[PDB]
Amino acid sequence: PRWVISMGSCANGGGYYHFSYSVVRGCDRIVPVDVYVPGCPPTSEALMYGVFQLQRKMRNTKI
Amino acid sequence: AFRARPWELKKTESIDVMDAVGSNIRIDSKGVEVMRVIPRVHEDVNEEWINDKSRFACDGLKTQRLTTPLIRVGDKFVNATWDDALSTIAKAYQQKAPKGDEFKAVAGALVEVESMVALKDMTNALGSENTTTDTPNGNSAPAHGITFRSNYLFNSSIAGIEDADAILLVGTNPRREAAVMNARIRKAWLRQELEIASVGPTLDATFDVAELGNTHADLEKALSGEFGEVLKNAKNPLIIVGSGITDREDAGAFFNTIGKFVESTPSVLNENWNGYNVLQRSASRAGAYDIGFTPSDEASKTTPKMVWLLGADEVAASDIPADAFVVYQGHNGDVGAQFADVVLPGAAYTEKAGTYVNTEGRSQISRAATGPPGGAREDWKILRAVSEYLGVALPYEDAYEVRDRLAEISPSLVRYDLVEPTVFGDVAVQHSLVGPNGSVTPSSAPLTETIENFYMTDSISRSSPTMAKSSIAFNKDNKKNQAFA
Amino acid sequence: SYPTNDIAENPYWKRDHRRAYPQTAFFDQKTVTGLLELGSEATPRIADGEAGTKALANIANGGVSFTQALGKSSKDVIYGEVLTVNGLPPVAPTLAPKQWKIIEGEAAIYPKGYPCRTFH
Amino acid sequence: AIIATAFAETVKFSGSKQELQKRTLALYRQFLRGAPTFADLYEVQFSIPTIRTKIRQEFERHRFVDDLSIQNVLYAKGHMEYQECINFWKQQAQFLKYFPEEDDIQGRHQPSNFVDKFLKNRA
Amino acid sequence: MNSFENLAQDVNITRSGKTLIAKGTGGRSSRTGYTATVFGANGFLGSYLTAKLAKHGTTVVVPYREEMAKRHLKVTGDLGVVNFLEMDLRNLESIDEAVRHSDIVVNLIGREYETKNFNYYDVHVEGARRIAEAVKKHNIARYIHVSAFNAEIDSPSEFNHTKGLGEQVTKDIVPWATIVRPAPMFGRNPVHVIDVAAALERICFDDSTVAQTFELYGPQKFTQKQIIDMVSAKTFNDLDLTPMELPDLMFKENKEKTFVHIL
Amino acid sequence: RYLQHVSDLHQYAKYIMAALPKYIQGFSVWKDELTLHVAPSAVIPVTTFLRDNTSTQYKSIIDITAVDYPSRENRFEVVYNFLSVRHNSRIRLKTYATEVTPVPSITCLYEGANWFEREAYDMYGVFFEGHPDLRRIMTDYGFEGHPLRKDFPLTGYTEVRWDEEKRRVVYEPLELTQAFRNFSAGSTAWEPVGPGRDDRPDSFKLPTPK
Amino acid sequence: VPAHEIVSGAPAELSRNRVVRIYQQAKPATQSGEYGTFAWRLDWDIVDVANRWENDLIGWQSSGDYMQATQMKFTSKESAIKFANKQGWDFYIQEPHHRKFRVKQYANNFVHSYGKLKHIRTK
Ligand SMILES: NC(=O)C1=CN([C@@H]2O[C@H](COP(=O)(O)OP(=O)(O)OC[C@H]3O[C@@H](n4cnc5c(N)ncnc54)[C@H](OP(=O)(O)O)[C@@H]3O)[C@@H](O)[C@H]2O)C=CC1
Repeated sequence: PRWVISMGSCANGGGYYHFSYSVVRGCDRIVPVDVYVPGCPPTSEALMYGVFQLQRKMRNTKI
Repeated sequence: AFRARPWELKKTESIDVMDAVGSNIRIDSKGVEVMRVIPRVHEDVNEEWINDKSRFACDGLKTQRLTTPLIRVGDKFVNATWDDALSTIAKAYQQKAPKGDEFKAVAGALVEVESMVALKDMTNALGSENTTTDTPNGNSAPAHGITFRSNYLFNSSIAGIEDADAILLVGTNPRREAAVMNARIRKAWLRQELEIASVGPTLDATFDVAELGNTHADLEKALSGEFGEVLKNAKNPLIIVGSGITDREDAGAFFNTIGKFVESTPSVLNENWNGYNVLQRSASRAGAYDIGFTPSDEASKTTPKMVWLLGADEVAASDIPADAFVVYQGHNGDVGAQFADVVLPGAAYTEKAGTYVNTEGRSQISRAATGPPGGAREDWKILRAVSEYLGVALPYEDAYEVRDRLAEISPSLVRYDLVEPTVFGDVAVQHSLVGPNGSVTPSSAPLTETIENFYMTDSISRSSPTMAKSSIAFNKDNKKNQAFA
Repeated sequence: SYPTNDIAENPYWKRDHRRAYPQTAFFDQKTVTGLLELGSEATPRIADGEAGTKALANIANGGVSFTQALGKSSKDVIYGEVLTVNGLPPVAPTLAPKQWKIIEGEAAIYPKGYPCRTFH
Repeated sequence: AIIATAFAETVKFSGSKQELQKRTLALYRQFLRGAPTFADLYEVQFSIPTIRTKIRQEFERHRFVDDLSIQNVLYAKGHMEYQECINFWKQQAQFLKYFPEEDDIQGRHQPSNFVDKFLKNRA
Repeated sequence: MNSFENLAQDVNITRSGKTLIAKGTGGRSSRTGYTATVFGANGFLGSYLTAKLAKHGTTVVVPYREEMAKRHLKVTGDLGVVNFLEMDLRNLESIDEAVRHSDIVVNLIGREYETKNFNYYDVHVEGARRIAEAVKKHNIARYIHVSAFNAEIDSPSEFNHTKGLGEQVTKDIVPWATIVRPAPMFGRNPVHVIDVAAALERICFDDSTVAQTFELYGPQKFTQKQIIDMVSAKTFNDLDLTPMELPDLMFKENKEKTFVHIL
Repeated sequence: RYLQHVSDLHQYAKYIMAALPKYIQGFSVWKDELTLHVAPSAVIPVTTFLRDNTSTQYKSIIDITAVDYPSRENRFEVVYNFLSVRHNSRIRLKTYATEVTPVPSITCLYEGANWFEREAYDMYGVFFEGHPDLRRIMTDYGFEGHPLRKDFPLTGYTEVRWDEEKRRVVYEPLELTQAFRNFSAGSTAWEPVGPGRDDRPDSFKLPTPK
Repeated sequence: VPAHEIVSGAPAELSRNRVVRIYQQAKPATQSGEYGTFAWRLDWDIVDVANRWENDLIGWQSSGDYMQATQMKFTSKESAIKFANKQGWDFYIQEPHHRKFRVKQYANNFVHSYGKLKHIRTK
């Protein structure tokens, strides 16, 4: 029963390095991600708020 | 309005094909659409000046195109699978079965040399050289030789007009046809001492013509009366001819007087420069005659069962038969596509790297700026694949092999942007004189204007609304266009 | 501040430093032979301004060599412009030379027994 | 870094073609001898003879190279590839870069004639 | 570069009359133009199915029952390719909504046991009656109904009986639907599951598979004792496929004296 | 000070060329930076002279790299950077190397240098003959190409995604959702800077006659 | 000419499918500067299907061609052509078109015309 959240802008859709040769354009090509926390350095404010949104999703699952 | 800032634009260096000069443009593209064209500089042909119709007809490049093949069901087309249309063509070839001299293949105005080579190869391996051009009186040989390239080219160079002394135009309006040529004429006439006279319709030039008449009798009277002194006296004259007389069925008697005068007079025709000159109106009709793209005397007599339109926009309803299989290959919808049973979407001049030959004889390549939109393809590859569904296996499948076959027809077309002189011009004037001597009588039909409008021709300017409002805004009926009142 | 954007007397070209940039003084194998034999704009060894350019042009074409220029060089040339005036090789030069103190007493940041010294 | 890694050799450039031929010979022997290790190590689906015929056909690709120093760089690149493969540095998704034609057939309509190229305008 | 080994051409017409032009070269970022709805794509065959289907850029509409079984279907397609919207078999309106813009549509809704909510009659003939009545309502081209082997209309088993019933009802209401019957399936005679999904994608897109029942059975026939000892109509040849063999798939003194041991 | 010091640096480098005429082709100074212009078979003796002389003891490799100009027949130029921590001085050493010919490695002298040499190897494909552990670093293991090289595009040739079928990541040719749009097309069409003055001292430019 | 297409790590299709073009950039007709018209640009002719196409969500100009935004600058045509055939590409050198010298005088703006004026300057 697993989840993943994607912190930052380099980890979703490539980001600052989006046109580089040696980069994966976001971890959507690899892992199925459930919440995105955008921001290039997204403040601990925004990361924690992403975690609260993800906890709501986990509880509404009731697996 | 400008929609793209010039740091966003992608510049592409191509040739214009709307006019016969083949002037240099600069295609600016955001990436699927084309924003503008701007004159790249060339020392000889256009000298940083570009035509109006050359410039503002990128509007018709994106408004009424063909993005899929269509098949006529009866009073209404449907769009189709590519295989559907291209098997429909083979099935109707097997049904009609033209054995020979019944597959008409007419080209049109702005078409690549390589597409004309593909079409001509497909017709001649088919077994029919009913291989004609779009102009009225196109069904015959154009009363001047495919032989000896200096018959149908602009033989003194375009640079040579700067050296001209006293020139006369027949059957043309250089203000309309090849408008950059008029900037060359007026530049020469203003910098030096020149003498113009004109035979044809009463034209308004920028410069100062002298009128001579509206009749081939007026022509012969003018060549015998006072210009056998002027053209004989002149150091570097040139005699210059429209292609609107090849339109006329009485063309050959009009070639007789002028070729006999050039053969008689040794100043218009000598060693270092030739001065018989003609104009064209297209980028292809000066390059189609390099290939030999002309019908035979036997081919003009029959009625075709299967008509091929390649471009071919100014055809009439009477020019094709009623039972004919009339497949169109072009890049936008037009009168020519309205008659068709199958239309085939082709790439326009922007979307293909094509060879084009001007009136001077320069072979020049365009650069493909963007891809053909939706489901259009390149022009010669469509013929290369329709050949496979017929019995014709065209020997090439690669663009370099197209270049080598193109060298085999004539190797001054794989040599680009060089102008060569001709040592055969003296022989060519006599060989162009002998043919039409006594073949046809000069009738008194007055010399009409070659195009009724500048702004609406060549299958792109008909589709663009820029030309559609610029034709009615410049009609010179209104008080704003006229200088007085 | 204001003296940069005064309205009376500010031509841009006086306070201009992007255009008054230095160029890379690149020295060939051959222009150093020219420095050893022609001389210099400080100490020239060339008279006869018409035959000067002729004496210049063979070196500019590859007439003499550099080992030949060193063999033909006098001791005054070698001790003036190759070596130093005392016959010594020059020291690898540094822009702002740094002389070191060692702070030792109670002004140090570690007393005796800790191994860190606090140089200056 | 004083000591090198395990299977490395100092990159050194021969002046003759026969010495290079001896070195590429010993090199093919090293790949072919280490080929049973790669099937265990990278957990491939298939057989050791397919690894061996691939190593062979990757030396078939550069059989007719004339220039000496291009053979030299080609030997150095081949030794670097052996070096990565014989250890666990490459992973099993970069080892299978070498076998794209084996793992799966992508579907119908591999175009052969001009018509099949042309129905999807040379793909 | 990646090519459309999916397609036969670049410009294709569907049966209903819509014109579909493939853009660019085949690959993840491109769009084939087809819109596909796969009922049951959370399951075991539908996962491989819209792995192949959303690989080239067909906009896959995935109807889901549970929010957590669907998540690994997000990484098989590009931005905007795979699209999730919830539905239930019971609520008509969600079936109506899920097939509004589809070009092709498949179901693999198949359950081998009775629940407290659905018996065999409820998921196989009656759910298929429901969604294929919606397919007839919207005139969607190319409907495909995957069924079971041994799908007889009248049988002692209720599963096989109701699979035959679902076939007959969907053939009754839609004449142009195609019903495919695969063998037993072994993803990781029986047929390998990537072969079933390859066969289904080759069913999906061409003409002249219409109203044709298909048998998708592997090369050589087995018994259960033989399988456990190894562990210890139109066929594939219509659509130019060779199924993989089950046996090949089935796996898927002195030196010590001169070393040192106590240091 | 600074005018005197740059005029002193000129003279030091004139001495360095005169001490080793067989190996040093040129020297150029530009603003308290000294570049020594050296043949590729001339690397090792000049670097021993830079390590070993007491006037010239640089002792410490800082960073080395290549730079390609594709418009020259010898494509890459391999530049070395040293730091005399005694004399508080920096020095620079440029050689050249084509894609296929080498330059010899200074890892026999400088112990830090080998890691730098294989870095410049992976970025440029420039060879260091005489080097243990020459192979790639800081790129992908199966990566084909040399990235910091003008024929190599920006986004590269390949991209990575998880194929569901093979249950592994697969490597595929490049497809973008948004194409790269360089805005370098749209630079100035007037010359942006002048030629600029010189910092050559009067002693080291050629005399005019008379 | 040493064939360097096998050493640069580029795929085969970049050497055996695509045509490339040498050109000097023309002088812009809009503005009168000439600074960008001295270096020789090496640039790839577009491919039919993989140039650019509109995205369905926003309308992003997605591409499939990967050399679409690469250009090179060379000093001379000879360096450009030696690099182009050293990497094993098929070029097309486009020769530059300069302006023609013509003597200008400000005293051309008025001369005594003996016949018809045929022109009226304005300044
Ligand atoms: N050996 C085999 O595997 C055989 C299977 N088949 C048939 O092929 C098809 C796919 O094969 P297989 O992978 O085994 O089947 P699945 O494991 O995929 O069946 C489950 C899928 O169908 C959905 N499903 C079942 N009932 C319902 C329902 N009332 N409402 C919504 N969804 C429902 C499930 O929803 P959810 O995701 O919520 O669970 C799930 O998506 C099936 O129809 C099967 O009958 C054919 C012959 C043999």
